[PDB]
Amino acid sequence: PQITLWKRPLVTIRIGGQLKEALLDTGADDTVLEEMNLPGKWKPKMIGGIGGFIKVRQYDQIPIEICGHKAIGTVLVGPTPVNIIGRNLLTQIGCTLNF
Amino acid sequence: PQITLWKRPLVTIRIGGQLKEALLDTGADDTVLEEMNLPGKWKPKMIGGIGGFIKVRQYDQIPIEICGHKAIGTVLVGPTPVNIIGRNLLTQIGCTLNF
Ligand SMILES: COc1ccc(S(=O)(=O)N(CC(C)C)C[C@@H](O)[C@H](Cc2ccccc2)NC(=O)c2cccc(O)c2)cc1
Repeated sequence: PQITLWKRPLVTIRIGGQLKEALLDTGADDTVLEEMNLPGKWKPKMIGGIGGFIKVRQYDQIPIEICGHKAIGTVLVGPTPVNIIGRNLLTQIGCTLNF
Repeated sequence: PQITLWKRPLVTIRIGGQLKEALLDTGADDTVLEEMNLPGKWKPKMIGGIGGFIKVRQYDQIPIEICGHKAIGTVLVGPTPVNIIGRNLLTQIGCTLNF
């Protein structure tokens, strides 16, 4: 598909038995999801943006379905105001910018 | 161009005869540049990102040539971690996400 940018590029993602709306975000190196109690090992991390840093938990090799496309990789979980699909997963679903 | 996402989508912009590097950022509503001088009137504004809220200076109707494509619109100047081109100008240059 082609997604124009008149509005926020929100799409449906699935992680386990949670469907969420998330931004397809070319400005995000990593994928950042709102607080959720995922199973498995994790490591603490700090990530920064406008307004400063937040603390997140880094979970590796997490399968995520994005608009019906399968992805698997690192997801950061913490008190983000919005679910963010970053480049690590955008590449896996074949996403490009075009103009 | 078609821009893949294995690397940050950084592009050269021309703003006021100055060349800068900026990140094409679909997760940003607004275009936010690091501290710089721009001519004309501006308005104080606040914007929120992943880490909280910041104060910026809002300049309206500013020309920017983004990777060879002309835009004229609102530019926010303030303590963003990197220069970002947001949807307000990505739309002007006909940028879409495709997968
Ligand atoms: C290392 O991985 C990451 C590091 C940083 C980020 S990031 O989120 O700070 N961030 C990194 C960049 C700032 C370099 C990604 C952005 O697209 C961010 C996404 C967004 C949207 C709404 C609310 C919060 C955040 N947008 C914004 O900050 C934003 C949102 C709305 C209006 C506005 O003026 C700016 C993401 C991933």
